[PDB]
Formats: sequence, structure tokens, C-alpha cells
Amino acid sequence: DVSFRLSGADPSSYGMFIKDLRNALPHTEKVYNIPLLLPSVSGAGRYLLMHLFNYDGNTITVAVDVTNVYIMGYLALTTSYFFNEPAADLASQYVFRSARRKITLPYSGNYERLQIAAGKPREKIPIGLPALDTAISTLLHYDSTAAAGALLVLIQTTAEAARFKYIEQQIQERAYRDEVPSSATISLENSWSGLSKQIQLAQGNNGVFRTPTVLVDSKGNRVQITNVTSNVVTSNIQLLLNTKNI
Ligand SMILES: *[C@@H]1O[C@H](CO)[C@@H](O)[C@H](O)[C@H]1NC(C)=O
Repeated sequence: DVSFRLSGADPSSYGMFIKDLRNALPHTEKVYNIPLLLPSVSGAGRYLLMHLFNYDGNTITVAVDVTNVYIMGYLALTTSYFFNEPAADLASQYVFRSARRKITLPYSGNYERLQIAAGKPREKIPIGLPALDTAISTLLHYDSTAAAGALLVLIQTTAEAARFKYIEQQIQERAYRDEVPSSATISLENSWSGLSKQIQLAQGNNGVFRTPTVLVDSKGNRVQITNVTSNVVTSNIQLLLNTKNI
């Protein structure tokens, strides 16, 4: 399991959490020195538990699929909550079984559906450590519209930061003041599966992507990533989605 406490949190302690998160995800191989997530994992070992505590010390446990860093559901006191999607229903066979009741949220976990439920795109939702405290607090008691927004914050501040050093740094910058994600952050989130795939295809292609990935950079400028020498690959991406899952 990994844990993070908002009470007393700072950029260093959040960095320790994101490092713990990455280090809890199993891998057998690195591809261009980046851990390659597993094609599949059977049974309960598929799911990592993240214990998150709000500033007041209240807690939720979040279940994360270790093959793809997708959040499946969460436990809040004696109630479990899972996305309305088959992977989460399967997760519910293994985690949080001792919950007194199980609620299926009225959306799947992909960004498009969550944004629909929340009423707003994530361009417009501030993220940060204070936003993560709020999210944890929201998820403690069911409210499906509020929860959609909370879940967009939680996904970005945990899973997306684990995937991309740039996103981790963005959240660190927002340790004490929330701000909407940069356009680069959104671009990276949206590109993770594409990037993961092209980095793996590059292994037999002399480091060259079969298909270039278009990203927005730190200045709002739109670049084409064509090979493994790009800083996105050498510095930024921290985890690859196995091409067996793409
Ligand atoms: C590969 O990417 C580098 C660094 O981003 C770029 O300067 C270069 O022109 C590209 N080279 C090839 C062979 O695609």
C-alpha cells in the first residue's frame, strides 16, 4: 500500500508519495530506461491500495489497477464506490469486500464521462494539494456530481503525476495554491497511451516513433515528438502502458 497525508504536506512529502506510488507498480523490463508496466496481473495483486488522508485526518482508500494506473474505486468509511465499467466491476470482486455496502457510481472513469458528470472540462478545474484535500473530503460522503469533479482532481494529482515528472512538478508548484492545469499537462495526460505505444515501437525502429506524437510544451507551443531522444522520453515519462493493453 502507499499513503499520503495532506496534514503537514509540502512539495517534498508529496514527491515522496509519488515516488512510493511509482515504486509500487510492478515491472519486469524497462524500455529506454522507463519501467514497462505488466500486460496483466491476476487476482487481488492487480490492485494497489492508496491511503489518502485529508487535512483533518479523515481517509479514503483508493484502488488502482497496477497494469495501467487506472483508478477503479475507493472506500470511504464503510461504503465502497466503483466506476460503472467492467474493469471496476471486476476490481470489486477483490478489494473493499468488507464494506457494508457498495455503490456503483453513475459514470465510467474516463475523462470524457467524468467531465460530463462534473459539468466542466478539466481545463477549468483547479488542481493542487488544497484541491486534493477538498477531493478527499468530497468523496467521504456520496454526492455523484461533486464526486466526478473530485475524481478528476484525484486522478490528476495521483496517477497522472506518477506517469509524468512534469505533472508531479506542476502539483508541487500548487502545494499551497490551486491552479487549473497547464495546456501541456492536459496534452501529456491525453498522450500517455500514444507515447507509451510509440516508445515501445521504437525498440525495433532504431529509437524512431512509427507515428509522431503531437504535444503542447511548457509555453503553450505545439510540438511533434518523433523519437526517443526527446526530453518527454528522456526526462518526463516515468511509466509505460504495455502495448498489450493498447
Ligand atoms: C529526433 O528528435 C530530436 C530531439 O527532439 C530532433 O531534434 C531530431 O530532429 C529528431 N531526429 C530524428 C531522426 O527523427
